Amino acid sequence: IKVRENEPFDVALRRFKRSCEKAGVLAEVRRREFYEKPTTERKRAKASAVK
Amino acid sequence: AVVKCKPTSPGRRHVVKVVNPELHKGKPFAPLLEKNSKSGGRNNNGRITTRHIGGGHKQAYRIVDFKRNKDGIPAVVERLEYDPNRSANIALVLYKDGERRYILAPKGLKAGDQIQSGVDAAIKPGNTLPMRNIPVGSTVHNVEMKPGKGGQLARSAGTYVQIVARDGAYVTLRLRSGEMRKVEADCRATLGEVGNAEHMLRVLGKAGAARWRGVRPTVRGTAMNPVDHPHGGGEGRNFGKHPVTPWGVQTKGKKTRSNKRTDKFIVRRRS
Amino acid sequence: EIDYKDIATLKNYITESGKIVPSRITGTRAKYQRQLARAIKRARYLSLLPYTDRH
Amino acid sequence: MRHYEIVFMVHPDQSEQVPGMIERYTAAITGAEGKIHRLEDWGRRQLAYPINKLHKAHYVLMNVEAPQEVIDELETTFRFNDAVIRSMVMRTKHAVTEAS
Amino acid sequence: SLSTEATAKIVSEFGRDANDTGSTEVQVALLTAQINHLQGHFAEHKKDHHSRRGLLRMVSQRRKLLDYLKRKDVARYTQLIERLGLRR
Amino acid sequence: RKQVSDGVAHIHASFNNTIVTITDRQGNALGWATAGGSGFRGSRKSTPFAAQVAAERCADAVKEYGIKNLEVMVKGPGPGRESTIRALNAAGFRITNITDVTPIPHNGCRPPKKRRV
RNA sequence: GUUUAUUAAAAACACAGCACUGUGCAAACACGAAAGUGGACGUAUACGGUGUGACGCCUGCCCGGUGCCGGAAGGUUAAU
RNA sequence: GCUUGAGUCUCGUAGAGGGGGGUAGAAUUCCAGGUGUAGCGGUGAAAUGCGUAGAGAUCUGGAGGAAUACCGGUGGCGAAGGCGGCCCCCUGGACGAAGACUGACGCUCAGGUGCGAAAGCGUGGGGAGCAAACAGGAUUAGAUACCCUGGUAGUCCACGCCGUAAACGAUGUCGACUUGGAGGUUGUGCCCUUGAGGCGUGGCUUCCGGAGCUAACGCGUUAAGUCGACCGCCUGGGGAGUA
Repeated sequence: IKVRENEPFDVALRRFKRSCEKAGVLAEVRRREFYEKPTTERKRAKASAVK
Repeated sequence: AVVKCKPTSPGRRHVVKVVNPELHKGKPFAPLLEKNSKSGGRNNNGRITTRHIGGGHKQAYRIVDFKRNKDGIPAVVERLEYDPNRSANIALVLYKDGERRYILAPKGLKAGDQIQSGVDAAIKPGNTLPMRNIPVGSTVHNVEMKPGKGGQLARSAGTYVQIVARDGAYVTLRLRSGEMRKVEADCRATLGEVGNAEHMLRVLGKAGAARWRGVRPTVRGTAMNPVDHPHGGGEGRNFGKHPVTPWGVQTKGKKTRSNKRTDKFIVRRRS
Repeated sequence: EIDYKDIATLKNYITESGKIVPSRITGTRAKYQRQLARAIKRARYLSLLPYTDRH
Repeated sequence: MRHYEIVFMVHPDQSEQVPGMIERYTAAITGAEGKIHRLEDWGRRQLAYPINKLHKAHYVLMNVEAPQEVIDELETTFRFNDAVIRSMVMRTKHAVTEAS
Repeated sequence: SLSTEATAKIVSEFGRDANDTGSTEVQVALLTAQINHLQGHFAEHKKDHHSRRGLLRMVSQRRKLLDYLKRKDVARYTQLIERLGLRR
Repeated sequence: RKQVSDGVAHIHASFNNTIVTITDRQGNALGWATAGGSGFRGSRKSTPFAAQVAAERCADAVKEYGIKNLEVMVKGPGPGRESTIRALNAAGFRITNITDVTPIPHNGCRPPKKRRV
């Protein structure tokens, strides 16, 4: 979660949060408890991941 | 165990009893009994001061130990008994030095059960000890309000008081009312909750049951003439007035606490 | 993997913010990913590892 | 008589009462003719997260074979004792003796 | 299920010898032992509806074997249910 | 006044508004500025521009403290946050740490239903 | 069940049950120039007041008026 | 009588199978307090709502309830409904390896009995979040809706009831035979284990396809192919799964 750097620093370059929290994990927990749509969203996500 | 009576003869149709097989079927312990003469609701002037009281069954008073002074001596619960003067049951207990006393019976307490009053008592239900030694957030009954005086809070059946704070020489207590009250922390209190909760589930069923607990009828105010009650009179049913006591003071809302002496000790009124 | 007290091994199999890493990344055949995760959780109870990096 | 692995943290300020406790606990095991296989005192070790804040605490690993009743009263001993925070007793996984 | 020492004891009591562990009296007695032990378990719990399904498999299977042994040798049947205290 | 010389910039980016609070290392706030309090009410208070002018305006109003070092703590998602920390090192601050402190439940409370728009 | 002893026994009163409200104990409340007493040797699962009146299905909308509860900013406001 | 069906015993394996008890960490809400100050929240835009009685933000302490991120996977277990932190206790089943034992003890099953999501009902608790009803704000021609702000039953626990679902692989159960390929998961045997290998042999499962079947679509060794046993059900649409 943290970053620090010594005096050679210019830019933020914190892409630790395109790794874990920001993009998916908080936008997922904005909306409803189903049990049902996730079983089919994961079903078609794993059925789309195919060659 | 609550039991609906079978509806033979109306009068029994709606009765719910609270039977207890663990109460002592027999005579109470005699040298802790004394005469309790019934008053009728009437003061030393003869006048009815509290209305609706009178008749009912003959009762003998049972000296219940609310103080719990025998500190450090253990006591085994000899039995549980029916007390007519209270909602709760009383446990007759036997100290190790051969002294019997009646205490209010807490919730889990059966016959053959060790209780122990005093500072170094174990924290388990039935043990009376000062509230600077009880943990915060514990259900506690038979609470003293002044140290040494006797228990006066949470005595009626199924009733507890939660200790919520220990700020200094005082403990903040959530009374069963919902009221937050400060009590001095040297005041003893008995652990657990007092134990006949199902008392509130009984339904009495007929008019004579109320009569035999000593509760005379209540004539309602609007059925009277104007000379009797402020509600009075009127050619069929006629209310038209703001509801009052029989002495003209507003019922239905009007707050009647005036103390100013114990307002220091009230952290929050009930709601 | 079988053990949870070896927190060097467990600390390899965890991310920088306390989260268990998927077997899609680290190899780790599924039996040992299950033993692994269950050992990580037993270690987080004992405060050998952290639950997160914002305690 | 089955196997158990007991660990428990101790409050750091009562660290000097640690080996005494150990003895008593081990004594309780020998009250039931159960045997104790390893025993480790891991020292005051830094906690990964604060608990009542209280950082660095004193860990004791035990690994005892015993009947389940003395393990149960050992658990209640860990309940009431204010010294010990976070016990954990586990599975058989038949008797171990090694380090980590 | 049942202890190894318990199963060995029942095989030793009901079989022709040890290693005769599939005979009809032996299977019936092992099922009986487990049925009674789980009477103790299901007096408590009472909402372990999954374990009970295993128990009713034990009851039904015991019943099938008693029916077999009844229509093969009735003397073994009467000695068996006499010894196990079943049939009520 | 009181001359703290190190603080923390808690930026609270949400979808509708970013709110920047500059405090000390004890956690006592020294001065705040929201994107909605900088003009541009409405669809324009959730933009990176509004967040950066919110952060410029929060860099002002803590001149009374002489803050030179600060950590950055970032909550929530939002069109803000990234631009926000940029505005902070466009205001002479030595930006030391950038932590992201978004609250993530470990499957806690049930989130609300919504949005059949 | 009770009631107009002596023209009214009833659909009226009562009632169990329900609800609202007051009451933290030196309780509210009542009798009492006061002391005191009843409430109660009870303690909110208790006690007082008010309405409705077993049980079953239910109890809709209105807070502008009158009351009550709460608020404290401003206006007005006694003795001094 | 016999062992190739069915079952018992020995040793292990994997598992969110069940029931009871305890505990842990994040987060939401509430309460008390510190800093601090003019907005916060919300939306397509707004307003209702909260806020100088000091909100929102932020830090500290506390209470409480529910759910258990990451692992997590057309992964696993269960007859089905379903089951997801960690630990203990009680307990069911499955599968594998070699050997021993019983000896057809088997398959299906009308009536019968049991289990059976969710909502709902009864009694007693609990009540943080979410949220039918409800209220207000908008939107609109209207808006008893979608959207916003609140919000009660309910959701949670104990015991009892109900007895249903697109309770669905829209595919009854049991058994036998019939070309293949790529995986997943869990056992086991053999070989320089010369490593994250090579060769087999089981259990469960996913995708694609051959013959065959099928109205077609598709199914395709887990069949909707080729057969056998027993059960359940169908007979034009509506009326009506109603009286």
